[PDB]
Amino acid sequence: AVKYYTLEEIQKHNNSKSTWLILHHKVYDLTKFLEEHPGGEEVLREQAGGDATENFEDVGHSTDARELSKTFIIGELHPDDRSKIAK
Ligand code: HEM
Repeated sequence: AVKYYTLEEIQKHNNSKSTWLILHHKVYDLTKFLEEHPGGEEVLREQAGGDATENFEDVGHSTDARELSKTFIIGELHPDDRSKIAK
């Protein structure tokens, strides 16, 4: 069974103590990845707590980066919150 989180829940994880973001409806805990990310901490920091899909896609990310992202998945956006934000 898939763990869901709402937007309101995710929105709280917006700082160094706990940073989550959403990509393509998956929820990622990037708390430790922030200082590993090749693209730096501040671009993650600026989108913390919400959907970052467009920005992730707009800047481009390798296949290797997309495979790496799977390692930080902690759950999925609640179905009733999908109409807000795009997959
Ligand atoms: C869990 C999610 C993420 C993973 C694993 C990840 C991983 C990476 C990796 C491995 C690179 C090096 C280049 C590449 O392989 O394409 C990269 C570069 C970059 N990332 Fe991410 N990234 C993530 C999320 C994001 C997000 C959400 C943003 C923007 C808000 C972002 C912005 C950038 C930028 C600006 C670069 C530099 C592009 C370049 O090399 O020219 N990344 N990322």
